[PDB]
Amino acid sequence: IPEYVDWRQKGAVTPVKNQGSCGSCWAFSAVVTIEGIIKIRTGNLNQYSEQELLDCDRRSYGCNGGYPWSALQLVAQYGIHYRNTYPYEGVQRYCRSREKGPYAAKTDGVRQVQPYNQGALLYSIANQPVSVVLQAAGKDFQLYRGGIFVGPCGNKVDHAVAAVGYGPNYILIKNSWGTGWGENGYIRIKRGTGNSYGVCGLYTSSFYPVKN
Repeated sequence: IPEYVDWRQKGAVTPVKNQGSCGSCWAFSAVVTIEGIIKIRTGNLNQYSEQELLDCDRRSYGCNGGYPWSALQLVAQYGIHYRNTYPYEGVQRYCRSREKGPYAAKTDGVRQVQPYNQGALLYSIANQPVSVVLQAAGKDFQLYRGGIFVGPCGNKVDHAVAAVGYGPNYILIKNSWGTGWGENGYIRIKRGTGNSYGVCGLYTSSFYPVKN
């Protein structure tokens, strides 16, 4: 369980993206999750469509609300297309999955990490990236243009992102905003403080598919 875990230089995460004026956090976080695992075994890095997840997942409320843990489940159940055969537009619409044709990616299950346990988060993040939530409605996290976020912030979780590494002290997160935020679309939050919930409630509820 290395002292350092970066999947970027591991060839697991692709360039950064933006959800835009679309409250669709959840589908983006997922595509990165599934994505990671998909490349971890096969040795093939891919960019899947979040747009599809939006238009297809009726359980989620597309362009403004969702469950990073429906998306995944969805995929495993059905599947998910490339981000070319289903590029992101930013507006929820009619499911094209079927109309689009044969799927391209399809997992083999979804599991959740025991909330409120850093030790647990890491491990999984060590075996493969994960979808995690937190407080973004933040007025500080909103302004982050590079650094180690300690706060201030709260325990009112409401935005989903992704963890793509950690250090002895900083946890790495991929944001669904442009590369005109944090440190090039990236933000480092601090771990090991005692805060069980985890600063910004980053330890509330996390997840991930399964792959054979």
